[PDB]
Amino acid sequence: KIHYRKDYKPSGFIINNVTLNINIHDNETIVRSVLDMDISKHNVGEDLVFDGVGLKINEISINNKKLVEGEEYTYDNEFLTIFSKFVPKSKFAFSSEVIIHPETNYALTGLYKSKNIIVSQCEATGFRRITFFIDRPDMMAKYDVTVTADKEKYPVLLSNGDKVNEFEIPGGRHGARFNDPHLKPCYLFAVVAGDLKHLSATYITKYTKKKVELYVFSEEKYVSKLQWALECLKKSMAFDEDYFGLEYDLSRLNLVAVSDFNPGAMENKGLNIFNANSLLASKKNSIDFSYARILTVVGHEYFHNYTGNRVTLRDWFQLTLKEGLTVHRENLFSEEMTKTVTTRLSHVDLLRSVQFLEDSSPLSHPIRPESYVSMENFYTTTVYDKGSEVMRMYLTILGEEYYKKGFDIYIKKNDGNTATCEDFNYAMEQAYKMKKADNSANLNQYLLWFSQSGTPHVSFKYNYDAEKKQYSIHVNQYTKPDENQKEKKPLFIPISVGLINPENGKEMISQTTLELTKESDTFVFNNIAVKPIPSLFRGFSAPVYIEDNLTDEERILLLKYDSDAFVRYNSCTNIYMKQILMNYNEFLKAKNEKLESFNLTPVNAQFIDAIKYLLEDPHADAGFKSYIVSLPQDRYIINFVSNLDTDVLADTKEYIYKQIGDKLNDVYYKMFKSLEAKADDLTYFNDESHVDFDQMNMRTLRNTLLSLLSKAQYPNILNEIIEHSKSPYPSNWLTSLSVSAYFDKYFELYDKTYKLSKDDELLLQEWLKTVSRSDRKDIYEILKKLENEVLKDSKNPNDIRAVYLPFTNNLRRFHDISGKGYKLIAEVITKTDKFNPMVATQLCEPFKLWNKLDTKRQELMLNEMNTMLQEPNISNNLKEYLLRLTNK
Ligand SMILES: NC(=[NH2+])NCCC[C@H](N)C(=O)O
Ligand SMILES: [Mg+2]
Ligand SMILES: [Zn+2]
Repeated sequence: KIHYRKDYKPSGFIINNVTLNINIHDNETIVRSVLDMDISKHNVGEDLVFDGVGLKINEISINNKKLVEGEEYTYDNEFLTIFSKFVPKSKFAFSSEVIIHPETNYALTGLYKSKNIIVSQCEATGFRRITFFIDRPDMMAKYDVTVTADKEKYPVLLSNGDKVNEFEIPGGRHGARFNDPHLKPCYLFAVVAGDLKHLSATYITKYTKKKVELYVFSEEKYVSKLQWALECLKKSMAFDEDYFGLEYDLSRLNLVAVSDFNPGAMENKGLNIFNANSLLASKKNSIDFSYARILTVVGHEYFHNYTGNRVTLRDWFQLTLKEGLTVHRENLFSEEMTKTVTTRLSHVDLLRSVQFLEDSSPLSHPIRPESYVSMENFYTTTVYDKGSEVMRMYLTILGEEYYKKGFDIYIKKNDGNTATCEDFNYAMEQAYKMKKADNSANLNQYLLWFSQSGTPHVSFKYNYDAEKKQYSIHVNQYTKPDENQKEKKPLFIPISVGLINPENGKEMISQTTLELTKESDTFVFNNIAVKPIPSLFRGFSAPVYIEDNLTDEERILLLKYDSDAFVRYNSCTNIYMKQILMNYNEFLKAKNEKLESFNLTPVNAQFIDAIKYLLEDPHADAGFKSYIVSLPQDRYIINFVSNLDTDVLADTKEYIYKQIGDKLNDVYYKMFKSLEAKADDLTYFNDESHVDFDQMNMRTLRNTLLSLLSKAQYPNILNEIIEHSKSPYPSNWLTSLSVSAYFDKYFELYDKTYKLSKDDELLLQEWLKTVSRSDRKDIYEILKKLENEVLKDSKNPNDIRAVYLPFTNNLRRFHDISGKGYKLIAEVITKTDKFNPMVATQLCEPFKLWNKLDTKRQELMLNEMNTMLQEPNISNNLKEYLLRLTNK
């Protein structure tokens, strides 16, 4: 059954209070539930229908009167229908006792066992797997939750909000009772039972001076990995205070790491639950990236407390309202915390590769979809990441002071309520009127960012009149029609711009934002003393394809002299893309025409010089440098190529890297050696409260250079690889594994890094990813080895994703023209779907680009997807996904 956005209608029922008793035993969990309910003003005498999936009914009652199956109710394992003539016409209690089995719940939705922890995950529709409910986010209620369990196995019992009681129960059990005073949707319900250890701290809110207890929890083995998360939480709270004026609203906030988790984390009120890989780190047992990830995910979940929890969703179509906005808030936070331009660049990199691919695929949707079958399929980079760019554009358009004003209005007006995207636009519109000093100004056109799918293309033409000192920028926008809209409309696109004097490299104007609201416009600048080079979409100011129509000479000048990190990075990207497209077509023609000989265009020599120039500048960001010596992502490139022959693209990238290395490899080696002391310095190695993001960037750079030098078989590089493997930083010694792929020492380092990894669950998963990603001719045999020796029969999403996903990025081998990469992943998807549909769909990622490949590869991918579609008992989740991806 399809849900349509336009069909939204309030429930004919109200649920005011939920009182739960959750009694956990080894071989069953019993859930007793009383809902204090009422008839809404929208009620039209309908049956009372509860969602309830996979529940075993012991009893149901209305008002102390037992209801009888086949007489008063029916239940079909998805819906409990109570016939209207038995439903009261005023306030009443509904109560039920059901049996569930977390110990056999491998889908990790509802209540499940993760190792030795019992934990819930209810977003989006998991609560119906715990007990009967009207399981939709506009049914808000207050929760009174008792959990009971064996004391010895489950000494720590948690649910949302204030703990009001703990008590002994005969038989060696105990119970804990919680009251959450805040109205919430059921998706924000959580419970946890485990032998948990913690770190804690106290935080005093900035304005009202509330004392808040902060606890972070994990299994005993990993308690020493909790400290950075606790520091990140404090940073998050301070930031929401300082930037947004927002204070936490409960006496206690708990974060809990679990080993088996589908998402990254979950913002349950007062009880945030994390994938361990996004909560736990230590410097001896985690890669550098873990520290940024944890800062990101802790901040994200914390910021949900307002954007998601205190203001929640009217319906699931509004998902981007909490996810887009929360990602945006986390981006501001992370950028402020890390103080490196690579934070913003990394987000742009992900948008323009993964999200752009999505937006040009058959899966393309607007950030607010018009329909769904399974909401699970819309936790997408479109909803999260394009969402965040749409939320960011408000700040770009309004500026900080007015943005904060509009956000305040949003919070003030909707606090304690459900909300829609229109509510957020309305608030921003008020700030807009205030800023334009004009009560007739409006953001009606802005709404198109929510409803219209596809990436806009913004293109540029220029005129300089030297006599008048007058510069003109003519801008055009175009969105390609697709299955969502036959006719696309012009968006409100803010374009942040500067102008660079190419003669001296200086800024010629104060940075300004051009507001393009039409299909095209011409913006004219007076008193421009020399012909400038434009610096366009600074900070990446809108989520668009940029066609700068600049020469490579001009891009090089921007790369060298522009102040904006994005424009420099993008100028580099465009130079690479021109070269890739040229060399790709040259190889392609030679192949197609079976030429005995042909020419390749060399890489621009002034560009190579500019790379040298930047690398040798010790004041330039090391993270930025690592971007400039790397070609654009395959998934970014594919947006510019029809009928992509992956082997030809692989040859193209190889040729380009070789041409650059022939000039730069000695410089690369020099830098690798000179960066070492600063990069690998052990300051803070024992301090999980301090992270030097600049130093981490230096390590990234060194590892990037080592990778380039290894691929090139630079003289005696193996010696440096071996030495690198003895570093205390896992980022280094895991790099040494993957760069050794090109040498006979690979399996030696394979074994060594395994032994270093095998005793830490999360580090082992990093090791798995490193092997999966290894550039090996025998990679298929290696995957089999991983299957038989390490992964075996694991149902842990982290393990499965670690083994297979990174491999699918192997341009040469995953896309083997035999189709054996496709067949391998399809088999895994089908196997996984039998116990965890959510993860099965995630594993489909590689197929998203099927219709962009050459005809043979298209056919092979299509064959595998149609095969998956034919599997008996295929989940709704996977079926919906694959039917959409294959155009029906
Ligand atoms: N169906 C899902 N994938 N749910 C994941 C929920 C993640 C959580 N709402 C967050 O983004 O912080
Ligand atoms: Mg069941
Ligand atoms: Zn979120």
